[PDB]
Amino acid sequence: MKCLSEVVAVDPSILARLDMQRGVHGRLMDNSTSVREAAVELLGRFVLCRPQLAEQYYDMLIERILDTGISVRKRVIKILRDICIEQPTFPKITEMCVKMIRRVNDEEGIKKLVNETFQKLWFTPTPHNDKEAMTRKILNITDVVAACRDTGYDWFEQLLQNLLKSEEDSSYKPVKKACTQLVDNLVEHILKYEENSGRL
DNA sequence: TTGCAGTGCCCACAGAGGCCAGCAGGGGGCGCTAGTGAGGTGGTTTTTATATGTTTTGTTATGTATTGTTTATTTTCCCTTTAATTTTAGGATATGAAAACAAGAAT
Repeated sequence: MKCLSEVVAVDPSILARLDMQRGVHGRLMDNSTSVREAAVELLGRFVLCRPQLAEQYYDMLIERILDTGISVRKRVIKILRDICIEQPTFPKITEMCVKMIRRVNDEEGIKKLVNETFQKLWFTPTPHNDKEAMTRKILNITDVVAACRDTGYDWFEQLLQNLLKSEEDSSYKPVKKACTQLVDNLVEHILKYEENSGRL
């Protein structure tokens, strides 16, 4: 599977033949970890090389996040982090962005890699320029916390405490400054909201 | 001839005015000199100015140290597979302790 995953990574225009489709699906639901990470790595390489036409299989991809393994979840986090970082405006990002913070407390290693993943993804210093990037960053955060209400809020604040404890010394306080750089901007958003109540 | 009334003449002493030396008035022209005043020349220094030597400043080139870069050998996190290692009966041992027997002792 790993080798033929490299093969289809070279040539994405083969992932239509039905018997290999049955085989890769069976290895997704095979009773072993290593085949599962090989198959999800195949699908993730297909997704990164071909952003389109894989969203029909995105439901299987997003249900492979929870696999009771160790490296399978690291691999699927890498896949979804690269999906998030390379194509914005995908219609099911924020719902996606919910599910892995639900797994931040699961293991110590996942806790780490997710923490710096989102810290590079969201909580960067962002100097005084490029207002629109900060703007739809704020928009994405609001969509995440809005989709957060049905299940529960404790996971994301636990993530916040994970970032808080991670910098026990000064270390320039990179998120911390950015933290206040967020909140007044949200106040600024409120300052420009002025009138839609779901976003409020 | 005389007395009286009136005239002539001579002198003389002031009386008068020209003559004269003496003397004082105003201004003309020269003999000579003390004392500045100014102008010109020479000396001195001095002051500006000019040129030379030394040093200071500015520019250039080389070497060392610092930061960055793709390797590159750790290294370390994560699998599937054994190699001790542990736990649970199951049988056998042992060492004890009553139990029975045999041996003094008494009645």
